[PDB]
Amino acid sequence: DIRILMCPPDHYDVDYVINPWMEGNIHKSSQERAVEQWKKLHQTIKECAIVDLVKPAKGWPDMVFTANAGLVLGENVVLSRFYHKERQGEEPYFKAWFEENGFTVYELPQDLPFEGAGDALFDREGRWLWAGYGFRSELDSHPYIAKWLDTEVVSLRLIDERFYHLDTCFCPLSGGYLLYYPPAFDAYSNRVIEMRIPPEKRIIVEELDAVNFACNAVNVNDIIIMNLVSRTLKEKLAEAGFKVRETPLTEFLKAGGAAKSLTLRVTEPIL
Ligand SMILES: NC(=[NH2+])NCCC[C@H](N)C(=O)O
Repeated sequence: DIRILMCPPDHYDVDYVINPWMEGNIHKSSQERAVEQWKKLHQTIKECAIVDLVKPAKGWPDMVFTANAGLVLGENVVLSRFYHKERQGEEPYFKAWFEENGFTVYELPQDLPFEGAGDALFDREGRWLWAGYGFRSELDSHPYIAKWLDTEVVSLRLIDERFYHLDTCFCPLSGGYLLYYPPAFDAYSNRVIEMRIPPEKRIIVEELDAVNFACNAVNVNDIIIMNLVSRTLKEKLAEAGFKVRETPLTEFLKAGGAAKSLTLRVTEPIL
C-alpha cells in the first residue's frame, strides 16, 4: 500500500515572504481557485495512492505543504523543525498527526532546522537518502537523520534561492531515474549526483521547466504528476517509461510550491 498525506487549503493565503516566489504575491492567491486546484490534484493523486488528510490550522497557511511535515521511513518520522518562525507553528499539528497515526517521532534540537521530505528524498530503491541543505535544512542535521533512520545520507548543496528545497529541483523516480535541474546545485554536488546516477538515468530539466516547478513532481510507480510540463520534458519522461499527468497549481506556485510540495509519502518501505 502507498499512502500520501495532504492538507486542504481551508486557510491558505500568501501572508509573508520566506522564499523568492512569494515576493509580490502577498494576498495574490485566490482561495477559491486554490481549493479547485488542490481538489484536482487530490483526485489525481488518489487515483494512484491512498490519500490521508491532516486538518489544517488557521494562521498557518503553508500547512498545505505537507512535504515539509517531516521525513518518514518505515514506522519512524524525523519531525521537521522549520527555519522560519512563520512555519514553526505547524510543528505541533504535524507531530499530533504522526502520533495519532502510529508513527514513532524523532525531534531534532530546536536550534537545528530541517524541513522534512521537502529537503530529503530517498533513492527509490532505498539505497540511500539524498538530503539538501543551503537554505532551510542545516547540514548538521544530516548525521542525525542518517543515524535515526539507519540510512546513508548523500548531502547536496543548493545554491539558488529559487530552488530552496531539494524537491523544487530534484526528484528521484522509479527505476533509478532522477529528474533534476543541475544549476540548482554547486559543482561538487553535481559531481556527487553524477557519480551515483549514470547519464542514461538522468532526466535533466531545462530552466523553462524548472521555473514551472517540473521537478516538484509526485511519482507513484510509472505515473508522474506535475503542474505543467514542456513537450520536450514530457517526451523524455515518456521514453523512460513514465506517464505524465498535469494539473494546474498556479495558486500554490505563488507560495513557492507545486504538486510534490503538497504531498508527503507516509509509506516509505524498508528495503
Ligand atoms: N517542499 C516544498 N517545496 N515546500 C514548499 C513550501 C512553500 C512555503 N511557502 C515555504 O516557504 O516553506
